[PDB]
Amino acid sequence: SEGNEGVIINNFYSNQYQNSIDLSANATGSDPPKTYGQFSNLLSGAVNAFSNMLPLLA
Amino acid sequence: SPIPVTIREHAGTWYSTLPDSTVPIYGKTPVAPANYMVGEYKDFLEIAQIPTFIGNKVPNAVPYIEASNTAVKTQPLAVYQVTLSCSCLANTFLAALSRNFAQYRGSLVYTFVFTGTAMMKGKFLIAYTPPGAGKPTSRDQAMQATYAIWDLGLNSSYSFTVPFISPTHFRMVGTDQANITNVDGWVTVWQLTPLTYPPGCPTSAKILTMVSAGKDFSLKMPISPAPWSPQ
Amino acid sequence: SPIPVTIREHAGTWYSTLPDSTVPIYGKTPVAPANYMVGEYKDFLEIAQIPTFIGNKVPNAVPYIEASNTAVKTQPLAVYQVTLSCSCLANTFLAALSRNFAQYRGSLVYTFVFTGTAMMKGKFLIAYTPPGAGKPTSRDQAMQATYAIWDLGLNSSYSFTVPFISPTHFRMVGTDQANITNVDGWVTVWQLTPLTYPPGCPTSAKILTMVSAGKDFSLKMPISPAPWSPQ
Amino acid sequence: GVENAEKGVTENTDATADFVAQPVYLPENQTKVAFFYDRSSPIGAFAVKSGSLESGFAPFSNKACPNSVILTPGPQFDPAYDQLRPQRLTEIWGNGNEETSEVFPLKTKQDYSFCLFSPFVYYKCDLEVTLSPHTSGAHGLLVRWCPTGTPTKPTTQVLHEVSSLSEGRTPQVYSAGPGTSNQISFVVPYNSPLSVLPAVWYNGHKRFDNTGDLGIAPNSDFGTLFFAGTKPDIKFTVYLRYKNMRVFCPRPTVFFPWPTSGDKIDMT
Amino acid sequence: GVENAEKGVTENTDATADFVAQPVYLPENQTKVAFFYDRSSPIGAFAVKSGSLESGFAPFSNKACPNSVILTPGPQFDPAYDQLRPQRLTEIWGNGNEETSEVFPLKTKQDYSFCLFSPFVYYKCDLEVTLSPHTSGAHGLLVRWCPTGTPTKPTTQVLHEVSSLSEGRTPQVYSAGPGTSNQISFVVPYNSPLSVLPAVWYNGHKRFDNTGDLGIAPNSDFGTLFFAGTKPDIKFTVYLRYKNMRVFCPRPTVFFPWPTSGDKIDMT
Repeated sequence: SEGNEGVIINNFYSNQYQNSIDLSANATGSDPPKTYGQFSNLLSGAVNAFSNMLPLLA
Repeated sequence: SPIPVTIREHAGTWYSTLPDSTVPIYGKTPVAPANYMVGEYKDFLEIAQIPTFIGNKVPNAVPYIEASNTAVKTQPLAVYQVTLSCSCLANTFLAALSRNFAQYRGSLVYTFVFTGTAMMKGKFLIAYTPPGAGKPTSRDQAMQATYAIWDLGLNSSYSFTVPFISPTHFRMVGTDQANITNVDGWVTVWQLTPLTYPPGCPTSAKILTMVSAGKDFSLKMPISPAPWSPQ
Repeated sequence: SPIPVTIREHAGTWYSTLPDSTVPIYGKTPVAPANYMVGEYKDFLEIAQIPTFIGNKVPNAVPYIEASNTAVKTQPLAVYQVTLSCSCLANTFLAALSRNFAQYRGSLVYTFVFTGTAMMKGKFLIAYTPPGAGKPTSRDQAMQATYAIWDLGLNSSYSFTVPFISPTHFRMVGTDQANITNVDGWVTVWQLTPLTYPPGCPTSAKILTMVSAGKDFSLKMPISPAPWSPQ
Repeated sequence: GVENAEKGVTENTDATADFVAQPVYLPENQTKVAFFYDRSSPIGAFAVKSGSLESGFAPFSNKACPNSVILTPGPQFDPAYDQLRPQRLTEIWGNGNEETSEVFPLKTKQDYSFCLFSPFVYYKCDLEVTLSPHTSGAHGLLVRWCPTGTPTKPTTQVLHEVSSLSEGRTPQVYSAGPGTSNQISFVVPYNSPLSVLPAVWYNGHKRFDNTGDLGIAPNSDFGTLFFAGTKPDIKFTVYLRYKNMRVFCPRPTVFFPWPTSGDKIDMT
Repeated sequence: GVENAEKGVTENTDATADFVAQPVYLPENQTKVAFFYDRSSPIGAFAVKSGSLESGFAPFSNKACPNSVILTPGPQFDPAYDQLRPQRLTEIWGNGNEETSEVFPLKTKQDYSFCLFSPFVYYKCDLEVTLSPHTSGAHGLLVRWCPTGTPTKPTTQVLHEVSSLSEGRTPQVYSAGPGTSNQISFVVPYNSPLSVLPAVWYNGHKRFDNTGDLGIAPNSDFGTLFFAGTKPDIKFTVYLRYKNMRVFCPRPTVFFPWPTSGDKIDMT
């Protein structure tokens, strides 16, 4: 059930603050999101296709 | 635009049991998943129903009573006062649970497990006597109140329920002082017929005694018993 | 019409981490546009993934280990305890980040960059040993746990991930005292085959060692480490 | 009703099974576990050391009224090192330690009520803490709360003239003014790395070395509290309140002494 | 996984790449930058001069507990001119200045925690300030806040018998009564003319003359605070809280000393 609290008013602090956050873990693991934000260093020119090419060795 | 307030006289008090919450200082903290967990209960009533052992022969307590090969109508095998304070119940979960509340209501269940030989035979008279005229002094007087006859045979135990008979809707859990000739009556156990046996068999047997709450049983108003030390 | 209030016992306290704001004294202040700005991040996890250098041979730390022309199964090239407290990790961003939190979870990534000659050849056995039976003492014992064989060739580095193997969902970041024979196990690096080379080439090479968080890695509950002075 | 208790389970009845009766049920909600522990109870008296408000913290106790406290309902202290940081114990220490001594009042710090009645093996909850100064005059109190398993040696003063408790980004609370109500209240989250906490005993060691000492599971508390303040002569009581309590696996409670007296008890 | 770190970028994995495993992700939000700095930490202890409430202000310090403070997490003070208006510094001064001296507690004023951990080159934020008197008795405090780059010499008393701090239309805050909680709180906006602020170092001079002194970029703070009050004997702590923090360009943090001891650390 619930405890000993019987106030009519909506809790002034939201729940994620008033209480701990119950989480549940699934047995088989979970995939991290793909990206944690948009910060990134980028590697360009990695590959090919296009230059002063095919004078270039085989 | 600042809002006007009237400060109540009780400004600044702290109430140990306030129906409200306080200031959170470390929000957004996720917990460690505990979802694999089992065995949880949510109401004490959920487990108050499990029988635990009544202590006989206090303070040299044993979890049983002994039936003999003689039926003296004048001699009870046991006499329990129906009080959640009986020194008899002092260590049952019922009593340990109950001591944290002010009042109770409902059925009490006394369970007897016969532990003698399969070859033994016998009959017991278990009675509940409401208060008013004192405790019964012979099986003949007990037999005048609520009672059951327990016959020994294939089935090992007997569950006796003492009916809640009371003027008030609830009864106080604990005693202030000691409760006289009062309390709420008595559970007395008597032999109707003696334990009988064949040659080659012991002439007395132990009967395990336990107590539990009935489906009826209720408790209300949480408090704290007088503090004690187990030693 | 003034509203009646009940003052709580905690009246007047200041909470360093209160989930709330205070009084603004200089409103309607427009800022200097900073919209040309680049390089912003929003979560530490965003950069905890970038490998930084592990210190070898403390306190005469060097960012690398040395492979030789001999494979002694009895001699690890390195042994790291898997603790975000290892003096080994003390100056990695992972460790510097982690020291501001109470617990972590997830994958740790040990990256090795071979820096020897192109003419050299060799194979390493990198193993992760969970706790319980102590640290392995020979490549033969390490080989009994989680491990990978790293072959030298065109591709310069090797990224070894130590799997999060733990009874609890999370692990404590820092050590209180020192953690024994405990901690969470060990990463040991061994030679499988010796570094081989042709005539005219050095007979040992440096292997750069770095550490980072895996995509799995998480940290929780911000605190402050014990204060220190870099000098 | 005839029954067979050997099965390990016994059918529950009311007076209705064997006699001519009626069930007598009436609803109540005070027996729910959450409701029962959702009230404050004290764990002991504490003290602040002189001029702690402006210097390095150091373990110390006034009359076995220390300086810091571990947030846990279980026993802790050990009056023999009243001047050392407190620790969790596996037994409660009486008031005296020799025959002629007394059990109450206890010397260690614990939630005696919780100890006396906790019929469960494991539990999970949030902790509401109340600090109550034993004075109705001004009182200044600085508190530092450290999550379980984090640094608990708030010993180095880093800022000239500032308590070492008052350092960092670790939660610190401070009440001190002529118009306060002197008391402090707040609720802390659940920070053990453990999924659920041992309520009475934990049958295992601290290291895999099995340097044998069973009883307590590591990091199974709610953290440590450090105090600094201005009335080094006033003691304050610390109270715990279990917010949204959950318990698992019923188990036995503390033994109650046989009345080598009557056929009933009472009070005290 | 085979890789090539020379590219300057390394593919991230989980145990899943090389072995038979599963990812073990679980969400949390305490690692966001804004959340991390959105908590108060102290920068030092300050003092008020006698009878400043009714006279001309003048720089002064009590025990290297000055009179005014620059709102910045970086070092400032310079204990050698404890009687001069404080200034931002490019180094932190130990407690003593000779061998036999001590590093803690530091003499300069700074957010040591911010200093110890700020892995970014630039940042922007609003500043929440808390003034906490080290006393639980009445305390009167007058504060003058001047935006960065504005007049900071609140030296001329213009009104007979009124503090010179208490002059003009510049924000002034004052708490002083028998029923206050003694502490003061408020948040100031971001007033640097700069778009974003250097968090650690700024590689440039103050004038185009290149009268060479690199380190700090001009007007890169949140302003100056001046204090006047009634308890010239009570010191107060000043705390900073970064409201809606934004950081740009990761960079290295402060060096941590090699344990010329174990293979792990601890606390303190």
